[PDB]
Formats: sequence, structure tokens, C-alpha cells
Amino acid sequence: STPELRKTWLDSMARIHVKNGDLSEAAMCYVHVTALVAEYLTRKGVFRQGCTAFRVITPNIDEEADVHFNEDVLMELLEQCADGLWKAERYELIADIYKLIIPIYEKRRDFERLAHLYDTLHRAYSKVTEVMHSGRRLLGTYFRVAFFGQGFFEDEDGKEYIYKEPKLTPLSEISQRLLKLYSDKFGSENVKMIQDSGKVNPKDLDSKYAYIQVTHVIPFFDEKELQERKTEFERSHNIRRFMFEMPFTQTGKRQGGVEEQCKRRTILTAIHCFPYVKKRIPVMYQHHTDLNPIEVAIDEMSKKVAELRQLCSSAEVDMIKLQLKLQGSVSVQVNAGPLAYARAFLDDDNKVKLLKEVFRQFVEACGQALAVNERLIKEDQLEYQEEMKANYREMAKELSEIMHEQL
Amino acid sequence: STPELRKTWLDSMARIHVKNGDLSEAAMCYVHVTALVAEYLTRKGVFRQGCTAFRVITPNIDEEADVHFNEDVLMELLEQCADGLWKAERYELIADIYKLIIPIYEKRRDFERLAHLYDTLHRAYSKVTEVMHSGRRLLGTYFRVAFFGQGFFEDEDGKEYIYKEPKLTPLSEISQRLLKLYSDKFGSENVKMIQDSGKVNPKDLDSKYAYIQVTHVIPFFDEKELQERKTEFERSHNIRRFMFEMPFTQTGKRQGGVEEQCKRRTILTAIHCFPYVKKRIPVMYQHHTDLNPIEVAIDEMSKKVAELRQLCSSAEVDMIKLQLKLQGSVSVQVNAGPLAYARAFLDDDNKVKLLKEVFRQFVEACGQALAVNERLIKEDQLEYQEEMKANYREMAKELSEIMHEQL
Amino acid sequence: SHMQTIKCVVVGDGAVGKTCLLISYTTNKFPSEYVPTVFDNYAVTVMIGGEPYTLGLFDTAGQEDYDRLRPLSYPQTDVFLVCFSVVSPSSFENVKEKWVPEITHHCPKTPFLLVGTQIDLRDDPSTIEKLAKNKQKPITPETAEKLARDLKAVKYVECSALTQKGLKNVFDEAILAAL
Amino acid sequence: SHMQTIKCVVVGDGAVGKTCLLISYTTNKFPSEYVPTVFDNYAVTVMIGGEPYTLGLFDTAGQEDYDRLRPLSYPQTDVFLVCFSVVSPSSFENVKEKWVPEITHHCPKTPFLLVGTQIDLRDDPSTIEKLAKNKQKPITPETAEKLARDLKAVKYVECSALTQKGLKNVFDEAILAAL
Repeated sequence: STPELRKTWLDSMARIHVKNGDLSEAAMCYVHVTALVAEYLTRKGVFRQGCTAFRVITPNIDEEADVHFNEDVLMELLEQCADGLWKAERYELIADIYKLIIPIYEKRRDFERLAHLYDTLHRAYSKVTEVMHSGRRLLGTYFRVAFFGQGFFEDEDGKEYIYKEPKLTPLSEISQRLLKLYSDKFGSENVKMIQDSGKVNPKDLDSKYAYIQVTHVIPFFDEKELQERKTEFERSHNIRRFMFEMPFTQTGKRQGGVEEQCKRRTILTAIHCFPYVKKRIPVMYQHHTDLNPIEVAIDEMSKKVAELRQLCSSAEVDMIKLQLKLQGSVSVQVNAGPLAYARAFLDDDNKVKLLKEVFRQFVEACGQALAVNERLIKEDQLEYQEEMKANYREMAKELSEIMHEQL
Repeated sequence: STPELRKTWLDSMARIHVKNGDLSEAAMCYVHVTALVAEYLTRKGVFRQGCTAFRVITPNIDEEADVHFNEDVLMELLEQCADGLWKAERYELIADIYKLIIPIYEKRRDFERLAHLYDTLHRAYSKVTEVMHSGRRLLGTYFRVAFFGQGFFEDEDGKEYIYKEPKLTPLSEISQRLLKLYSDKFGSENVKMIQDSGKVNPKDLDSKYAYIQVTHVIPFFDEKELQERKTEFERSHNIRRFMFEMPFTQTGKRQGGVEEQCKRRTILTAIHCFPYVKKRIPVMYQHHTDLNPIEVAIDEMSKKVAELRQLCSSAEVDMIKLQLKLQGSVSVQVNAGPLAYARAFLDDDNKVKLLKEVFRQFVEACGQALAVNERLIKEDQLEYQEEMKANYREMAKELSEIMHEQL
Repeated sequence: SHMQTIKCVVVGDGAVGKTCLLISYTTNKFPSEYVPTVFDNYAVTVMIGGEPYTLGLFDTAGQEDYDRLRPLSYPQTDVFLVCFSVVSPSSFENVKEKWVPEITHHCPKTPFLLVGTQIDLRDDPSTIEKLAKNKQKPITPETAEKLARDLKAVKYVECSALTQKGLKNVFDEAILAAL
Repeated sequence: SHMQTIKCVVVGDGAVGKTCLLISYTTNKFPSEYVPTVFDNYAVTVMIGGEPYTLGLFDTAGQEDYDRLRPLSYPQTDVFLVCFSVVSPSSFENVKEKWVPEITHHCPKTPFLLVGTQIDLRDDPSTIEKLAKNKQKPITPETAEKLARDLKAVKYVECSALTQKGLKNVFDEAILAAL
């Protein structure tokens, strides 16, 4: 009766996820229950595959390795996973469930059930093209969370998690929520937020306090993964690794001038993939890679050319967002400006070469952005557009003074 | 270039089938072309299965055992089979085609194409439940056709075919059509219709004439096949065997009295299954089984009890059709009446027993039919209903006089 | 949804071949080839304007022994088929004298068609001779159409169960008239 | 279909922490933790009434060196955010004296909100002391709301980039005002 007991726990977890609006975690709970019934029934010779058939839906399925269990029960559970995944807005995964039941319905000649599942699949793929175009699907945002204070957290002390939050939950929201939660259960004066995103050395914490560290992360993928995961959905599903970028300087640290600014990229690996049957998952392993100030400079410049390109390459261009980015490259008011990188590194280690390359595409990109904007502006700008053009010319002149080149 | 040449012939056949409105034969032509491209591409390692993957759609596929051929071409051919089978109203077979392309669309992330095929599948299964309820799907009627007259038909002389005709084409229609066709091309006075459904001995034909024999047949299934083919569609698709029933008497023959009436059931096997890439298919093999007059009597009685039962067992009963059948069992005006069987065989070979059995269910069946009709009649009958009740009572009395039993 | 079952009652003299043609048509058998049945009445599915229809053909005895019971089957009738053989002048006569009177007594507003039978016998030398010796000839379509318009029959149709000529059309028209 | 990109222009004095809070919010980083950028302006996607929205935050220099160029970015603006620090009386003053005059000169009908910043500094002993020696106290919400209704600001919102308190709400309101 372990299988029955596991189902009971998973069913109970799912209900809570449903009340909380965490419908992907409910859906994984349905999938895990269905996987365990399928495993059981395949062993009995009643169904042709167990657990591993669901691995495409979630690698976490490995964790699951009566006449309360039979074909009818499996069928209803499959139907539940399909509707569960619909509600979680993970449309792309519905066919993986339905492939498992289709042959059963065919064998039973149940044509009304076949009609129903195909209608769902059609709607699912329609939603997919729809949200792929509109960006209105928000599958969640992620944070590293770690607690500190033996006296307060008991066993939770020092443990790091990745938290998967609903929709577009911002740092300000989760950090204030957790601050509240524990302020309430320990007293506001005994709870401290650690803002520093670096490793916290416990030896410099005050035992008198409960500390909470929250840091925003995004899913991380290497080159090989970026090539296998070709859509936003595929980069939002079955994700185990997360990354954030932290400023430092050698004289330690964080925020400095361009000449001194380093960056540490930290990759964190969770023990399970998201989404899972829980919305927070222990960190298993981590590591990092540091970049030089010239490397940081190269990094930021590239993300800017790619950005301006994407904006221009669009079928239909978003003018405001194009203007936001263009203005902020050529008409900088507040920050140091793109040129500060050129002065600091391109004024007469030979990966100086590469920063030069990037700056070459940047001037062309801003160039393209101007051309595009010219055709979108409705006169009431035009002066605005003129200035940016003037700014852009001026800027090109200087980069030549520095790179001794055209542009 | 045989594969290319076969495709050319199949494509050409299909066009003709389309102009003629024989959309199942066009559809089989699409399937055969698709099967041959799949065979080719599987051998090249470009696709994971050829010919045999289409055997579920049609066993005739075995007959099919460039950079004009590639994945894109296969995909378009698959799409064509799906639409072809839709137009032929063979909805149940569309998924067999789409299973072959689904993984290709998934691999290419082509979500709009996935959406489209699932919409078709949903509509297909909706049509299936719809026509399963309404009987408005008419997939065709079949006839044995055989020609005679060396001087006229050359090589066609003596050859037997099964012809698959559109919709509900009746004997009167195909027989008059073929009579015309050949009357036109030989002269009306040189063409004779053979109505006799028995084997025609050529030795008693007049060489001076062209003869045509047309005989209506229906698909034939043994017990094992009736159990595997559980729907009307499954008994209308991939059919190789056909049957008709012919009266004879020992003093030869055809139509006699109940005491002398025999029946020959002839089973004919076509060289290919229907539907095929042609609407007429050579007969390969045949055989027959004769029934006794008492066997004929048993046969007809059963078909009558089953008939009355089906009519009564209906969710919603069809009153007229119930009345037609009921009246024709208990209030017989023209023909000899059910009792003629009882007199001829049940008046004081011990399968006499079985005829007794059947007559037992028949009286009960007519009984049930009366009860049912009582609740459907709208007064303006009632007298009519009363008479049939009176007729039924009278009839029961006599069968007791004969079987010495209740009833 | 469920297919609809038209009630068609068939009347006419007893030796004009009416049952023969009902059995031939509904079994898709030439007249000599069908297994005789001891049961009465027939159902056949027909396609009209692209749609299927179940046609219920209620057979009647044309003899006087049955004048009483026959009209019982007349309630609920959607269409009547009034049959005579075109090589039997008495048949034709009975259409006028017995048959349409009877059906329009009971069903004043239900349509009926005049059905001419055994049209392949217009060509039979022996049949024409037998008719000749009483100064008669087979009924022609012209003369049958007349009776049809005068009696208020929807129309006249004719056929040979033997040659199958006109057979399909007869029941196509019966369904068209019921609709 | 395609998601819609609200134009929000941010103005206010140069040392009230305005850029800091734009960067903190849009990068989801505490003020001390973000990688400095040499670029200006920020985009962030926010969910309002169940729907996503791209918010374009156009940053401006609050210095006089920029009075000329700054207003160039004002055409096409859907909403203004007028920022002052609640522990800087001159900031507040400039809202009245420079900032709303400027934006309502150029965009008479575009909504704006009053944004109070550095609210975590109301609690700082040193900051309160510095203000005290000039006979001043940190601005309260009450006094800020007043200025907001008198100036015709849609409303007053305030926040600390440091503690993250009120930060999300500030830009939720900016989007609500643009709609």
C-alpha cells in the first residue's frame, strides 16, 4: 500500500497547489500519480509502459520508480493529466499524455472520447501559436532563497532553495512576502534581509537574528541546450539550472567604475527539475565564472547590438521600445554612455580586438535603428529623431578618433 | 523510374476516380502512392517505415512492395491522403495517416500544422458518431458481374468481377446501365441479359450473342470476422468476400413451395480487398453451401425474430417500420404466412427440434412487438392494432394445436 | 438525425405482378431469382436528393376476401401506389372502379401514383394476340397519363420487374410524392 | 495580439535615487547588487488585471544642463512619474517649481504620479538629525498626497529601493494611469 499512500500524498499536495493557484505543480502531481499507476499496471501486463513513458513530460518521474488500480482508473487519471496541463497552460505537453490513451479508445471504439481529446489537442496547438505570438503566457519567475539562524530555522539553517513563483512575481514582492512571513513568526526586530547576493559567511552573522537571502535567477542553458531548446516554452520547461550575475571589483567589491568592474556568473543546479510536485526545490550543486572589466564591457555591448537588431528585424516593429533602446544607446543623459567603454579599454590583452569587433556591429545596429525609426515617426517627433541622428553622428566621429577607422 | 511511373499511373487513375465521384478509389490511389514513397524513403533511412505501415488502411498495399522523393514530398502526400479519406467519408482511417506525420511536425515545431490535423481528427470522430447514429453514410453496394461471348468480349469472356457501385445503386440501375453500354457498342439485338444467378454453362450459350450476368452481393463474414469487425464501418472496409443466396429445388429449380425450397449460399472471394485503386476486382475463388427446406424455414424465421427484437430493443422505436414488420408477421394477406412452416415440417430429422425453438422466440417476439406498438399508436390506429392482436392470438392457438404446447 | 421511415401502401389487382415487383426491387433480385418469403411487406433504403430514406412498402391483397381488413393499414400512410398491368385491361379498369375510390375514401388527402406494370409484355406476341381476340391492345403511357391527371394522381410511372426498366424510378417518385 | 508597450517618462532631481530605483526594479536586484550599465532607459514586463504589459521607462537627467534636450523625449508619453526623495525638502520643492510645470507645459493632458523615494530614510537617525538642524522633517505621505491632489497628479505613491517596500506598486500604478 505504498503506491496507494504515495497517491494519497500527491493528491493532497495537488489540492493545496490548486487552492494556491500553482497549477503546474498540481499538474505534475497528477502526472506522478498517473506514472505510478502506469508502472503498476505495466508490471501486471495490463498496460504497455510505466514511469519512463512520462519522462518526456518530466525527468522527475524517476522518483516514482490494488483492484483500486486498473485500466479504467488509469484512463481517468490520463484524462485528468490532460486537463491539469491545460489549466497549467503547458499546452505543448498534452499530446504526450493523449498518445497513451488514444489506442485504448480505439480498441474500445470509443469515438466520442476520441473526438473530445482531439478537440482538446486542436485547441492546445491553437493556444500555442496564439501565446507564441502574444507573449501572454507567464509560466513563472525564479529566486534563490536561503535561510540563516540556527536558533530560528532549526534544520532549515543554511539550506538553499530555488523558489518558483507565479506569473511575473518580482523581487520586491517575494522578498517582502518572506520578510513578513518570518517577521510575524519571530518578531520584526529579530529578522534581517540579506541583500548581498554573494556567498554569506555564517561566521559573520549574528546568532541573535534570523536572516533571509533572496536573489532573482533565470534558467540557465549551455550552447548545446540552447540548440536543443528552440522555443521559449522549451526554455521554460524541465529546467534544472539557474543563473544570476553579480558585480564585484578586485578591491572587493560590487559596484565600481568600468575600468574596475568585474562580474561573477553563478550557476545553480536544483536536485529536481521544474516544474515539480513542489514549488521550491533544494539546490544540489553550484559553481561560478568571473569576467574581467573588458569582458564585462564586451558582454554588455553585445547584448545591446543583439537587442537593437531583434527590435529592427521584427515583422512589425514596436516603435516606443525601439526608441527606448535607441535613445539609451545614442542619447545617454544619466549613465556614462557606450563611449566610456571605448575610452577605457580602445585607446591606442589582444581580446581588445573582440571589443573592437562588437563596437563595429554596435554603430551599424544604431545606424539601422535610426533608419527604421525614421519611417515610423509621426512628425511630432522628427526633432527628437533629428537630435538622435546628430548624437549618433557625433558618437561615430569619436569612435574613429579612437579606433582610427571609418564608422 | 518504375516508382515514378507507378505514381504517374496512380495519380492519373485518381483524377478519373475524382471526375466519376468514386472518392474511395481516389483515396486508395493516394494511399498507394504515399506507401510507395514511404517505402523508398525508409530504405534511404529518411523515414522510419514504408508499405506495411499502411497495411492497416489497406491490405492491398502489398502490391506496391529520386530527389523527386523526399520528406517534404512525403508530408504533402500524407496530407493529401488525409483529405482524400475525408472526402471518401472513411473518417475512421484518417488517424492512421496522421500518426505518421505527427512526429515530423513535432520535430519541426510546426504547431500550426499540428493544430490543423487535430482539428481534422476532431471533426472526423464527430462525423463518425454522427453518421453512426443517422445512417446517412452510404459507402456503396456490390454486384457480381460476368461477361460471355468470345466474339464480342475477346479476353473478357468468362471473367467474373465484383463491382463496387456508388451509394445505394440498385440492381435495376447497374443492370440497365451495363445493358445500355454494350447494347450501344454491339447492337441491342446482339446483347442478352442473363438473369439466372446460377453458374452459367457456356455450352448452352449462343455464340451469336454477348451475354451479361449481374447479381447483387453483400460483404460476407464468418463468426470470427463478425467478432473482430464490431461496427458497420468495419464491415464496410477492407472486404474481400461477398455472398448471395439463390433459391433452388431438387427437381431443378429456383422457386418452389416451402416443402421443396432449397437455397444455395455462394461465397465469392475477390483477388484484392475493397476499397482498392479500381472499382471492379476479379473474382479469385468461390464456393457454396446448400440448405434444406427445413433449414431455409429455420433461416427465415430467425431473421424475423432478430428483426422484431432489434426494432423493439431500440432506444427510440421507429413505429411505421415496427408496424411494417409486425403486420407482415401476424396479419399476412398475400404470402403463405409463418404458420405454413409449422404445418409443413411441426406436425406430429430431429433438427425439427431447432425449428421449434425458433418458433418459440417468434411468438414471444411478436408478443413484445404488440406490447410496444400499443404504447405508440395514436388511436386512429387502435382498431388496426386490435386486429393484429386478434390475429396474433389466433396464430398462437394454432401453433399449440401443432406443437402441443402453451404459447 | 435518425433516418425517417416513409409509409407507402401498395394496392391493385392480385395478378398484375405487384408483389413480385416489390420483392424484386427491395431484394435487388431479378423476379426469378429471389428466395420466396412467407412474410408480407418490405423495407428498402433509397437515396433521394443526396439523402437516404427508409421506404416501408406495405403490401395488400387485391381480392374481395380482404375489402374489410385492407383499409385498416391505411391510417398513417404517406403515399399510395396504385398498380395495374399494362397488358391487363381489367386491371386498369379496377384503378378507376375500385382502387382510387377506396384509398381516397379513407385517405382523401394522401398522394398516390398510378403504377403501370409488366411493360415488357407490350412486346410479347402471344400477349398482344390474346388481347387482339377481344379487340384490345396494351395500355399506352399516353392513355395511362390521362387517367393519372383525371384521377388526380400525382403522376404515372411504369416498369418491368423482368427487365428492371423503370423499376428504380417508380420508388424514387413514391418518395418524392411523400415529401 | 502582440503585447502593448506603454511609454513612461521619469523625471525629478538628480540625487533622489530615481535611476537607482528604475534599475533595481527592472533588473529584480537590490540596489547594491546590480551590474552598473553605461546605457540609459529600461524595459520591464508587468502583470496588471491578469494581463502582461511591457513598461518602457525613459530616464531623464534632472540637471539644468539638460533642460533643452530632455523635453524632446516627451512626445508620445503615456504617463509621467515625478520623483522626489521624502528626506529631501528641495526635491519636493522642485516638483512644484520645476517638474510638473515642465511636463504639463509639454504634455498638458498626459497623466502623472508623484513618486516619493528613499522612504526607508525616514527612520535613519542621522538623516533626521541633518534635517532637524535646518528645522525640517521628512515629508509625510499626508503632505505628499496633498501636493498630489493640488497639482492634479493621478496619485501619490512612494517606495524604498533599499527595502523594496512599495516598489512594485509604484509601477503597477503607473500602468493603471496610462490605461
